Amino acid sequence: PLMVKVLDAVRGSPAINVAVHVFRKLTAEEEFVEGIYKVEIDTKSYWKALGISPFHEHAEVVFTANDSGPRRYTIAALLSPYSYSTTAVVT
Amino acid sequence: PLMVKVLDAVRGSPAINVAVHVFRKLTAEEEFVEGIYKVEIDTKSYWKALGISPFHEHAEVVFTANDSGPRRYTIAALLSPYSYSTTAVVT
Amino acid sequence: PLMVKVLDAVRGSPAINVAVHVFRKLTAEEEFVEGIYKVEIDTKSYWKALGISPFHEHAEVVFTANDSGPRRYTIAALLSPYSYSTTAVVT
Amino acid sequence: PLMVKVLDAVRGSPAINVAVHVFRKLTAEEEFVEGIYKVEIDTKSYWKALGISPFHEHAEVVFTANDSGPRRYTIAALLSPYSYSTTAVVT
Amino acid sequence: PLMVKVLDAVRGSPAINVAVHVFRKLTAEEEFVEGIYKVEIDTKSYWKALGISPFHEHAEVVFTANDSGPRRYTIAALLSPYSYSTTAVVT
Repeated sequence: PLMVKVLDAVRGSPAINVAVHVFRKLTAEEEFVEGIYKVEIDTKSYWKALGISPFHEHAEVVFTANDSGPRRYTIAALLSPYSYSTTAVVT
Repeated sequence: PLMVKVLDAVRGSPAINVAVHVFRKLTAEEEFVEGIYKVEIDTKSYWKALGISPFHEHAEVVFTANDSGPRRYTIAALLSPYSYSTTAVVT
Repeated sequence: PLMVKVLDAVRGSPAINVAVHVFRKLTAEEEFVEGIYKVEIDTKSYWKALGISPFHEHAEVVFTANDSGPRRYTIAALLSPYSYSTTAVVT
Repeated sequence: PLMVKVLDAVRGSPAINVAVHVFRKLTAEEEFVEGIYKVEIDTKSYWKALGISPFHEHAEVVFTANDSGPRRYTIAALLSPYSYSTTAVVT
Repeated sequence: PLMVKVLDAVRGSPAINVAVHVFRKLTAEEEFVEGIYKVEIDTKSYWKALGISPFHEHAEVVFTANDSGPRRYTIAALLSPYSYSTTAVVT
């Protein structure tokens, strides 16, 4: 038999992030688990998958990508649970 | 038999990040687990998978990528749970 | 029999990062586990997998990549849980 | 029988990073575990896998890569849990 | 029988990094464990695996790689857990 037990006896105030997966057995994607606890911050996709036969003949492409500007990412305890703690963001 | 036991007896206030996986047995992706606890910060994808036969003939491409600008990433305790602690971001 | 026991008796306030995997038995990717606790910071992918027959004939490509600018990555305790500790980011 | 026991008796406040794996038995990737606790900081991939027959004939490529700019990576206790400690980032 | 026991009796506050693996029995990669505790800092990959038949005929390639700029990597206790210690980054 297959028995999976997680956190059966929890008495006092834990701060938990639980992810349990149990198994039993142009772009192709099948039978997967992706990004259970995923945090994407300032992630840029410019040209992902244009198509079949793009810019086939006599293509004059001027691709200019400029990501240069005042951006502030102030994060306290990302993906970090806590208890009996003090988290503060002061500006 | 297959028995997996994780954190059965938890009494007082732990700060935990739990990931349990139990097994039993152009781009192709099958039967995988990806990014259970994944943090991507300032990750850039410019040309991922344009397609089949791109820029096939007489292609004049000027690809210029400039990522150069004022950006501040201030993170306290990323992927780090805590208890009875003090986390502070002061600017 | 296959028995795996992890952290059965936890009494007082640990700060833990748990990853348990139990086994039983152009691009191709199958039957894998990737990035359980993965932190990617300022990771750049310019040309990942353009396609089949790209820039096939008479290609004049000027690829210029410039990643040179004011960026600050201030992280305290990345992938490091703690308890009874003091973490502070002061600017 | 196969018995694996890890951290069965935990009484007081440890700061732990646990990774347990139990076994039982163009690009091809199968049946692997990658990056359980992986931290990538300023890792650059310019041309990973363009495709089949790229720049096949009469290719005039000027590849210029410049990664030269003011970047500060200030990290305290990366992949290092602690307890009863003091971690501080002061600027 | 196969018995593996790790850290069975833990009483007071250790700062530990645990990795336990138990066995039982163009590019090809199969049945491996990679980067359990891996830290990559300023690691550059320019041309990893372009493809089959790249730059096949009459290729005029000017590859220039310049990684020369002001970058500071200030790390305290990378992959080094501690307890009853003081870690400080002061600038």
